[PDB]
Amino acid sequence: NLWVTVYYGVPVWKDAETTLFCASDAHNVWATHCCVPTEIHLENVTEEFNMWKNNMVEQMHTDIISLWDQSLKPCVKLTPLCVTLQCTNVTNNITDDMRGELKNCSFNMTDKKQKVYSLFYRLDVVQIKEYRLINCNTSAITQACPKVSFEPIPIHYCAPAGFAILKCKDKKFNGTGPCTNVSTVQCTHGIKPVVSTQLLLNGSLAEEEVIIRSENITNNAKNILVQLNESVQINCTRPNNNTRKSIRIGPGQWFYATGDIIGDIRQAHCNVSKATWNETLGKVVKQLRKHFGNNTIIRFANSSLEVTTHSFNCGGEFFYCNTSGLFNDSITLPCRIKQIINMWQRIGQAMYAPPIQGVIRCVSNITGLILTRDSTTETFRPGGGDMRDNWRSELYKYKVVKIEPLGVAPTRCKRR
Amino acid sequence: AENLWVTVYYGVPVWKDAETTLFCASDAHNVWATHCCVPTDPNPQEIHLENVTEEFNMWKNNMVEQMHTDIISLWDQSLKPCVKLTPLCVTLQCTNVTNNITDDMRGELKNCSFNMTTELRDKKQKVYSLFYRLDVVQIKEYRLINCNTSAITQACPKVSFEPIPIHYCAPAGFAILKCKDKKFNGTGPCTNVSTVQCTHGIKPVVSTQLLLNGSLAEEEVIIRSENITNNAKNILVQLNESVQINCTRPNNNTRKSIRIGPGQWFYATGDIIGDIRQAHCNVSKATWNETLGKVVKQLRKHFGNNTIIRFANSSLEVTTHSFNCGGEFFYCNTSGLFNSTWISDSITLPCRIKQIINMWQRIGQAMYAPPIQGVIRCVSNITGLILTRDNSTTETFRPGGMRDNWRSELYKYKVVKIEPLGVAPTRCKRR
Amino acid sequence: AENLWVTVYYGVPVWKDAETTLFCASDAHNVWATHCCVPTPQEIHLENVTEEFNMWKNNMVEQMHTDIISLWDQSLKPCVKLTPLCVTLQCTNVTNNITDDMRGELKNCSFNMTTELRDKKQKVYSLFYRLDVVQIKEYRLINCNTSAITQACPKVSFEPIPIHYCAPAGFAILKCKDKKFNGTGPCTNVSTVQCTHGIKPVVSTQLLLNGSLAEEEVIIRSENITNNAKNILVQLNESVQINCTRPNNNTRKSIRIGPGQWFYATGDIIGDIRQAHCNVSKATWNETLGKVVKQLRKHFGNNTIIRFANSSGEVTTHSFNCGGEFFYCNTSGLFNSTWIDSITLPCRIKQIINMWQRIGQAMYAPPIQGVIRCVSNITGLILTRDTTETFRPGMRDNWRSELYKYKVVKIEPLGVAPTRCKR
Amino acid sequence: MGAASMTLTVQARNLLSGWGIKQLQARVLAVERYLRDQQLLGIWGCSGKLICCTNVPWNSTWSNRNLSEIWDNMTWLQWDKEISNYTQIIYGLLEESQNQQEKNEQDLLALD
Amino acid sequence: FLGAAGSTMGAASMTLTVQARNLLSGWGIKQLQARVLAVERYLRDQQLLGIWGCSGKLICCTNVPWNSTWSNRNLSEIWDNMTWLQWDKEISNYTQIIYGLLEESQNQQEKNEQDLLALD
Amino acid sequence: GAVFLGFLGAAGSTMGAASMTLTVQARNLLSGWGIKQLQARVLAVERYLRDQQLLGIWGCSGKLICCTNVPWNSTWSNRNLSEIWDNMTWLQWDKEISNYTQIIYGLLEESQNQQEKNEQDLLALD
Ligand SMILES: *[C@@H]1O[C@H](CO)[C@@H](O[C@@H]2O[C@H](CO)[C@@H](O[C@@H]3O[C@H](CO)[C@@H](O)[C@H](O)[C@@H]3O)[C@H](O)[C@H]2NC(C)=O)[C@H](O)[C@H]1NC(C)=O
Ligand SMILES: *[C@@H]1O[C@H](CO)[C@@H](O[C@@H]2O[C@H](CO)[C@@H](O[C@@H]3O[C@H](CO)[C@@H](O)[C@H](O)[C@@H]3O)[C@H](O)[C@H]2NC(C)=O)[C@H](O)[C@H]1NC(C)=O
Ligand SMILES: *[C@@H]1O[C@H](CO)[C@@H](O[C@@H]2O[C@H](CO)[C@@H](O[C@@H]3O[C@H](CO)[C@@H](O)[C@H](O)[C@@H]3O)[C@H](O)[C@H]2NC(C)=O)[C@H](O)[C@H]1NC(C)=O
Ligand SMILES: *[C@@H]1O[C@H](CO)[C@@H](O)[C@H](O)[C@H]1NC(C)=O
Ligand SMILES: *[C@@H]1O[C@H](CO)[C@@H](O)[C@H](O)[C@H]1NC(C)=O
Ligand SMILES: *[C@@H]1O[C@H](CO)[C@@H](O)[C@H](O)[C@H]1NC(C)=O
Ligand SMILES: *[C@@H]1O[C@H](CO)[C@@H](O)[C@H](O)[C@H]1NC(C)=O
Ligand SMILES: *[C@@H]1O[C@H](CO)[C@@H](O)[C@H](O)[C@H]1NC(C)=O
Ligand SMILES: *[C@@H]1O[C@H](CO)[C@@H](O)[C@H](O)[C@H]1NC(C)=O
Ligand SMILES: *[C@@H]1O[C@H](CO)[C@@H](O)[C@H](O)[C@H]1NC(C)=O
Ligand SMILES: *[C@@H]1O[C@H](CO)[C@@H](O)[C@H](O)[C@H]1NC(C)=O
Ligand SMILES: *[C@@H]1O[C@H](CO)[C@@H](O)[C@H](O)[C@H]1NC(C)=O
Ligand SMILES: *[C@@H]1O[C@H](CO)[C@@H](O)[C@H](O)[C@H]1NC(C)=O
Ligand SMILES: *[C@@H]1O[C@H](CO)[C@@H](O)[C@H](O)[C@H]1NC(C)=O
Ligand SMILES: *[C@@H]1O[C@H](CO)[C@@H](O)[C@H](O)[C@H]1NC(C)=O
Ligand SMILES: *[C@@H]1O[C@H](CO)[C@@H](O)[C@H](O)[C@H]1NC(C)=O
Ligand SMILES: *[C@@H]1O[C@H](CO)[C@@H](O)[C@H](O)[C@H]1NC(C)=O
Ligand SMILES: *[C@@H]1O[C@H](CO)[C@@H](O)[C@H](O)[C@H]1NC(C)=O
Ligand SMILES: *[C@@H]1O[C@H](CO)[C@@H](O)[C@H](O)[C@H]1NC(C)=O
Ligand SMILES: *[C@@H]1O[C@H](CO)[C@@H](O)[C@H](O)[C@H]1NC(C)=O
Ligand SMILES: *[C@@H]1O[C@H](CO)[C@@H](O)[C@H](O)[C@H]1NC(C)=O
Ligand SMILES: *[C@@H]1O[C@H](CO)[C@@H](O)[C@H](O)[C@H]1NC(C)=O
Ligand SMILES: *[C@@H]1O[C@H](CO)[C@@H](O)[C@H](O)[C@H]1NC(C)=O
Ligand SMILES: *[C@@H]1O[C@H](CO)[C@@H](O)[C@H](O)[C@H]1NC(C)=O
Repeated sequence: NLWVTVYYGVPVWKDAETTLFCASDAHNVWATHCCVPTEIHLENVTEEFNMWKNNMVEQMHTDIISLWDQSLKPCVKLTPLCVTLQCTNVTNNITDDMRGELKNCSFNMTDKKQKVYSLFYRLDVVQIKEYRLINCNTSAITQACPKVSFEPIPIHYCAPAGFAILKCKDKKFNGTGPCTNVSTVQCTHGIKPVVSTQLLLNGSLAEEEVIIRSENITNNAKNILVQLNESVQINCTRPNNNTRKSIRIGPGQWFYATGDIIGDIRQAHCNVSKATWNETLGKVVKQLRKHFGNNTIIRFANSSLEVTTHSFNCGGEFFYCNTSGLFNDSITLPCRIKQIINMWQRIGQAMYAPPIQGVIRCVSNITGLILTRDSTTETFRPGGGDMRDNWRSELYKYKVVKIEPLGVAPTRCKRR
Repeated sequence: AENLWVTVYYGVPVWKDAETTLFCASDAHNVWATHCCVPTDPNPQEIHLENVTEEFNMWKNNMVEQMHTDIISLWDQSLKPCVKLTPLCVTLQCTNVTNNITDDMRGELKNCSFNMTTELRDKKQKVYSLFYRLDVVQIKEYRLINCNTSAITQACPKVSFEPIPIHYCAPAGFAILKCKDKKFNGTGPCTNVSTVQCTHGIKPVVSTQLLLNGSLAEEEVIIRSENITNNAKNILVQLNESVQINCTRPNNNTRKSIRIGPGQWFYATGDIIGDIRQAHCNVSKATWNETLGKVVKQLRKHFGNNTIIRFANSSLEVTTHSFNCGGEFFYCNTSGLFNSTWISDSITLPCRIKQIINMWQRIGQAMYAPPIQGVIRCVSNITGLILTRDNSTTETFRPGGMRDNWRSELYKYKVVKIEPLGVAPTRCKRR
Repeated sequence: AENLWVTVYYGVPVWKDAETTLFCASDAHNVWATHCCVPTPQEIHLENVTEEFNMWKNNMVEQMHTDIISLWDQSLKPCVKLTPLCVTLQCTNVTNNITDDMRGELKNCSFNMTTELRDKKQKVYSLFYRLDVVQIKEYRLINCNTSAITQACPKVSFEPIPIHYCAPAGFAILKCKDKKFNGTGPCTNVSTVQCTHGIKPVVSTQLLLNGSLAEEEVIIRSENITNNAKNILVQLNESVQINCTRPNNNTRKSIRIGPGQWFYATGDIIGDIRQAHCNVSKATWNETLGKVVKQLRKHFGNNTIIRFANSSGEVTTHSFNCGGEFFYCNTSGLFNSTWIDSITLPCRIKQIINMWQRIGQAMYAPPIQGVIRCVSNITGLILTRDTTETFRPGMRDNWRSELYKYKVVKIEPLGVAPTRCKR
Repeated sequence: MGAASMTLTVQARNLLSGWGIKQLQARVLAVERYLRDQQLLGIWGCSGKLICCTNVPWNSTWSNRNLSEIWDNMTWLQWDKEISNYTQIIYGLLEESQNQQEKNEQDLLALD
Repeated sequence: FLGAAGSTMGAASMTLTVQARNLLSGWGIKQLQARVLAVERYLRDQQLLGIWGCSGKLICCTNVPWNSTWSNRNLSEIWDNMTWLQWDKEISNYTQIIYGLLEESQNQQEKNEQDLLALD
Repeated sequence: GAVFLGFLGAAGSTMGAASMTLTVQARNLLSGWGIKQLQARVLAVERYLRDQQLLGIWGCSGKLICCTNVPWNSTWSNRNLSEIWDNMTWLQWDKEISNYTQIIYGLLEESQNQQEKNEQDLLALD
């Protein structure tokens, strides 16, 4: 009675993991990488999403690390820096705690043996007045090329032909389960690859309420990602006007040293308005209690270097800050500046970040938090590390599927 | 059947000989384990070609050449991101190790001291280590055998060089024809041919003179050579029974880890916990004697039933039996295995150890094999021999032999290219 | 007029100008032979096709330029780095029967070099040209501290074997067969080819050696004839044969400098020491300029006095390589007088070569063993300009002079047209 | 599934559109997947068609739902899941039928 | 090969096959990319023909009419004293209008054929 | 591994039987550091497409078996159908007439060009 009819162009898909490519709108590592320049509602589609099993996250993690190594690889290696270093403290017009924060060091570089001097931050140098540069003894330290910019630009991930990205439009999607408002895109919204710990900067805000997401809200071994529906503005400054000192290393090889500070020396810091923070934290707890129980009063606590302090790259210089006081007109967080950076969670090669001349100021939006758990009232602390959570906070609404446009069904016809 | 027309057929089961690129596949930290990234079943299915006779030739088999290239390339790749020992290219001060040493070994081990770099470029350290005699030469100052030729790279201690079976698989559009003839001499027509996607799984075992852990003949001893009357060619002998051989390095060694730079480590021989005894290998007498007699019988088949067959020794890497046991390199004597004339409980082979290894007859590269702790023992299956030949009715054969190790496993395979289009006459024409 | 329908045709002979990557091929230890492994002569005339050809806007040249720089840089990657040679040299004059024209030309320099095995040094010496070192008897190498110097591997040949550029599938190379075509514009004698048929990648300044000849007339080409900011490329219709020599029987002194590395020094010179000059026939040169001027006048006037002048203040000389050695010949004896048996030119030699226009990434050219001669053809000139007018002698242009006739186009086989059929 | 199939071209077209090795892998794969589907249609006698009838009967074993319901208040996603264990079977049957049909056509064409 | 490029359409339309077979036959990454690109370009054109009722044809006639606003010429004017190069320039525009029309016609034609087949 | 079954099973069989296993051979085409593998994959595609293009040029697109309008020449082979079919294997056939394949392919293309034109002229009202 019925016969097999073959149909091509059938609108059917399956979960899949593939390689996505980068695109952008218009020296910056992502600008030289993302050479590709750069929605449809599905009326009755109910798809299952799971942000913690999403391989798009892994793709960013891998691509970002590879891009960084690719960019830092062809730069001068600071071989002659692993020498006995001699140091004394900086005592010139220092505002009280930066006492003991800055050191004045000298060494013999490759007759040669040229004696040079430079300034270092305390966190960069370890004693054996005899010192060594931190971690140069366990791994090579290379200098980042000063012409390379790591400023985050929006990155769009785009599907290869034959694949599509499904997006969840549910205003309150909590990271897992079915979503009844599904649309298809070819490219994701732009995501800025901002790297930070504890507080997530310059992301996308929730549209209606605070959304608290985790793999298991009752498992204290997992991080809780909190997406705010309003941003909090944070203003971070490095108040000291420093200069840079160019030191010849070899045959066209140059080292960039921190030079002397011009004018007075003042402590680095970040500040947030009190009212904004107070209401923001209030929004979080109102909703946090929906998972933990009522009859509770607001209470937080501070952290247990990159995990216990806030970390971000400020104006191109690595900047760390003390978040205590946010979790316990404006609040000021003291901050520290560090060179010799072990990125992510590696304990291998470190990068030397050259200094930036002049006073550095940056203003950014706090869009979310990473919290962990310590009746027993509220006992939450800032958490962080790994940096995959930083992308889960943006990619949670996207899924990649494979299109397989060929199938069969019974029909009334017969081939003659 | 007149006024016949051309008809074109696509998917015609024909092929032509061809060379191509093969894939690395395997079953289910190691050089080949991370290369064969394509899973495949052991014992892959075969499609028998019921009425096909095909011409095979073990020599001029490009599969062998491709394997040779792949093994070398992988070796070099896995060795590349490792610690260079250039800082070790210094003058050594050495004395003899004679604390608890048995005889036939005095002079084999030396206690050498030197001035090595440290984490800082302005610091130096005095360190010492033990070395084997074969790798240390006179300028009591000594030099390593390297520096005079090339640089040496330390093998990464974290990666295994142990062989695992690897399978070679055809790319789409190609097929591998396997010869199932029980007994063919490597060339000529084969009347039992099957098609496979992948080879049976070859362990890339590297050795000289004696072929270890290969595939045995299912019946009789098979002797194969490109040209049997040409003394310039080698003879590959495939046995139908394994001869079991026990190889060992009985000394209990320690490893002294020396930091030489910023995350750069050198692994030195430290010291010996027990006494010092010679490395060796053991072959059963009855098995060897009978095994050799089987070879002799098959040689008479080609050289005369009234002739005399002699086994003599070889004329370091191609003179001794080289192998890698437990991850350490051995150079064992074969004298006594080839010590007989054939007319009408066990043997012990003394072994020497080198730590500095060059491979595949290359001079410009060298590898430092870090020592391994403990005591080494392995047992291998001798599956075949590489033999050579010197008016006279008496003929002398000797151990010998690079690619022979793989040619002896790939003899059953040929790669062909599928040619799916063809035409033929028939009675069908277009309207 | 009525009842017409769209039909489509596939395999339609149309094309568009296009930029693609061409591949190299060659005819049978050479640097290009290793790269251009593909072996390789079809030509199809297009009877009624007129096409626009160009120069200076032609990307085939840019591809060739890039390939050459790349091949050289790649070739030197695995070769010995002469890093431990920024030492003070103790240099005295070489006085062994040195002729009058080169009394200060050679130095005898001794120094402390690192040996293999790290612990020892050796005292070695080598000869240098006066253009290789800097006096501060206290001498240092020129520019070894702005860049490490890489020694070229002595086994690699840089002989300019003809290179064939061939189109990739979907593309074709069109050729202009107009014998008098003045570089750019429409050409009415056009043919399609698969490959360029072999261009010798000869590197030189002022004079273009071993290139193509014009068949009937000397052709003068420039992007802008009227400007003074463009080079004039002159293609001769007859070659001028030029001899070159380096008559000094130097030997190669091999110095081990490390654990498997060798440096090749200039050793003692056997015999008397003389210049390394080049020879051009007088009549050929005098006639060659007369031919150029007669054609040059077409743009300047027949009552205009034309004068040839010497070099303006590597480029003020004629640079070329011969026998593997680098020559810097004085062309002041050429390009003289006004228009309205042989000449011998002196040449200098250098071992540290900054190729093309770069500051660092310098190369050390090991000396060749023995004595050489080379005979080359002058096939074209590069000239520039400052009542009456003057002309003076003056890298992409070396290839624009060979690839002016080629264009790459992309084939687009699908067309649409009206007719009277449907279903 | 009727409305869903009003056009089979918008999703059929542009499936061939637009270190660095991974970009090549993405491109090579897109081509291979495209060709594999075209290869299968060719061997089933559906080259150049989006919708084609065949000579393979539909088995109640595969599905026992009527044409109504299957083709109306349902979509392709659950349809594909319901018969996902029979695709190998159906494809094999289509291959055998096409081969026999071409032989039969060759003989009829030769006879007249 | 392209010898017919200067010939007029209708003459230059003969032996289209010579220009078709030569589209596929006659560090190293650039050459690998070149091979991939040639394949992709080939397939993009074949898919475009394939989605129309032009699969496997060199000359394909279909049901899309000229509206006489595109060519603006009669057939004597088009198929004589005119090369394919000139024609491509004359109607370089409107290209995608035609392609869209060819697709719509083909989808409608296929649907109609399947119902006629079934309803018999 | 379901697809790789019967592949070349008919290779030693006569042409008469082997002609019925064309699908089996066809379905095993395509299908199936990392620096040589893309060349292997690209080549498989290129070879596949060259065969498909050629069938398209000859007007045999979409078929495993296509009849042409070209007569067979006794000079290529003077055998009768009963000696070629139901007797020879395809390999034996391929070892013969291998000198005339280019001739046949060339003339098949010419025939199709005539047919493409004739259809355009006869599809017209006439
Ligand atoms: C969050 O987003 C804001 C706004 O896009 C980021 O602020 C911007 O940061 C860049 C990099 O430091 C500033 O660029 C620099 O500006 C100075 C101006 O004197 C110029 O001399 C430098 O060459 C460079 O172009 C940019 O001006 C600044 N934008 C604003 C409005 O102040 C912020 O950095 C982001 N936060 C994080 C953690 O990524
Ligand atoms: C020929 O094949 C035999 C096996 O049939 C190989 O002998 C085996 O080699 C492996 C790999 O080195 C040995 O494994 C080791 O065992 C120790 C514990 O005893 C463990 O600590 C090591 O990490 C490793 O897993 C295995 O014990 C050994 N078998 C015997 C009987 O000794 C032989 O090596 C092959 N021949 C050649 C030349 O490769
Ligand atoms: C213009 O073309 C001529 C040849 O027509 C070039 O001269 C030739 O250059 C090659 C390579 O330098 C010389 O070959 C070498 O000869 C020595 C002899 O001992 C041998 O040892 C080398 O292995 C190699 O074979 C060739 O002899 C020489 N020909 C002549 C007549 O001298 C000339 O260099 C080209 N001009 C330019 C600027 O490229
Ligand atoms: C620098 O300050 C530290 C305390 O911060 C002290 O221990 C050290 O001795 C001081 N060094 C000098 C040279 O004054
Ligand atoms: C440089 O070397 C000299 C060697 O005598 C030493 O006295 C001096 O302290 C060194 N200087 C530094 C800053 O390391
Ligand atoms: C999202 O889902 C809710 C479910 O109640 C629905 O009311 C809303 O209209 C949907 N919005 C969109 C954009 O589909
Ligand atoms: C969630 O966490 C609680 C913590 O006690 C554990 O008992 C429960 O099994 C977890 N559930 C899942 C699905 O992981
Ligand atoms: C807050 O930060 C700003 C920098 O934008 C600084 O000028 C201001 O003084 C800080 N607030 C206080 C109380 O110091
Ligand atoms: C940050 O700076 C802006 C002006 O750029 C100012 O309006 C805002 O109040 C500052 N925020 C804080 C926390 O001081
Ligand atoms: C958290 O606050 C307590 C307050 O006494 C302090 O002692 C502790 O060091 C702080 N921890 C961190 C990581 O800032
Ligand atoms: C939080 O820190 C501030 C710092 O000034 C302190 O005054 C306040 O009492 C602390 N609150 C709690 C709950 O610990
Ligand atoms: C090996 O071949 C000989 C031939 O004489 C036979 O006697 C012996 O049994 C065979 N051994 C095996 C394991 O088949
Ligand atoms: C080889 O070792 C095994 C270990 O079980 C032993 O049984 C066998 O007898 C040994 N053979 C020789 C020749 O030592
Ligand atoms: C070891 O081999 C050499 C030849 O290389 C031979 O002279 C010597 O006698 C052998 N050792 C024994 C125990 O025979
Ligand atoms: C080489 O070194 C010695 C000291 O070891 C010194 O006396 C001699 O002058 C040096 N010679 C040169 C050419 O540098
Ligand atoms: C670099 O070398 C030149 C000689 O070529 C010398 O005059 C100059 O002083 C040197 N400069 C440095 C920084 O060593
Ligand atoms: C150079 O060419 C431009 C056109 O590209 C022309 O306008 C200009 O006048 C030319 N220069 C001279 C000196 O004529
Ligand atoms: C140039 O001519 C002179 C004439 O005496 C001759 O000695 C010299 O060798 C010639 N040089 C060349 C390069 O031919
Ligand atoms: C150049 O060398 C050739 C060698 O045959 C010679 O005949 C010719 O006369 C020389 N030319 C000059 C100007 O010396
Ligand atoms: C060329 O020869 C003519 C002969 O009359 C002479 O007048 C003219 O000055 C010469 N020019 C050059 C450049 O030698
Ligand atoms: C070239 O020769 C002329 C002849 O007068 C001379 O004046 C000039 O200085 C020479 N060139 C160089 C670089 O010495
Ligand atoms: C396919 O077979 C599995 C066997 O476990 C069964 O669970 C599944 O439901 C079957 N699917 C269909 C569509 O029948
Ligand atoms: C070129 O045009 C002329 C015009 O008379 C014509 O005779 C000739 O056949 C044309 N050639 C081609 C290749 O079409
Ligand atoms: C093999 O040859 C015999 C000869 O009688 C034939 O009957 C048989 O069918 C052939 N085998 C195959 C698979 O066709």
